[PDB]
Amino acid sequence: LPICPGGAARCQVTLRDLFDRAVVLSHYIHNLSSEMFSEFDKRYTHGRGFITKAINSCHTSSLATPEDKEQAQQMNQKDFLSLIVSILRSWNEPLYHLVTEVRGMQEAPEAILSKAVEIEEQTKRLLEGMELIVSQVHPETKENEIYPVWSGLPSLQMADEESRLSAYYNLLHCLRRDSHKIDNYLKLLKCRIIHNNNC
Repeated sequence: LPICPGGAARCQVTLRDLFDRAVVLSHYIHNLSSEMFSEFDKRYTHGRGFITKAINSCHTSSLATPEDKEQAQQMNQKDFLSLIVSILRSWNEPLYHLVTEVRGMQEAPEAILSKAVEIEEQTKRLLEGMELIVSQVHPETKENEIYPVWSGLPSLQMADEESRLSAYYNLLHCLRRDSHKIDNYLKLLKCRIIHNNNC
């Protein structure tokens, strides 16, 4: 039978194809959060002396994510698919503010904005790759897209460089580690998604 009868805008998609793109797409955000934050850390917090505190609030940490690889094996449930959606959506808002404040930042107008505008867009792409993957791996899932909330950056007019820096230091830094976590799950899921030998 024809792969795509006539011409459907939706047409059919191979779970492996989108999953493979979603697995690699997660690495792209890693570079964005890594370089986008590093360009900021070395620009506004260049050896500031106060950003050396081990700070990793990570609002998504509250999500029921796997504590370690051993627990992830113990999980083996739809929670993995739900956790990815919660993490990617949780950063959809925080990235919006980073782009708005950076857009008006004379010190960071297009430099950091270039990564901030593309980092918020790729994060949503993983969402679609995941929503079809979760809907294909677990057809029972009707529409699961619950994510944490946001309680940081109460006011973005903080002109203080030391205070405002914390505003993005907490977000951009956790944005990187979390982007890796979202990327890590696609790698583990690959083991039972396309090839038994992987991860």
